[PDB]
Amino acid sequence: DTVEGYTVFGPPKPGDSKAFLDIALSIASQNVSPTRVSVWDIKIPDMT
Repeated sequence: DTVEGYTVFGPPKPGDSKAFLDIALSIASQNVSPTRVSVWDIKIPDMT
């Protein structure tokens, strides 16, 4: 430890949210985001 073990970096403090990264990565799922109709194609409703 005296040579190899010791490092300046320490464990994260509470509220760091680094502690929740790699729990973030497990949940991480890619999004499809399917193609939508263009706003130009959509006809704006009439309220008269």
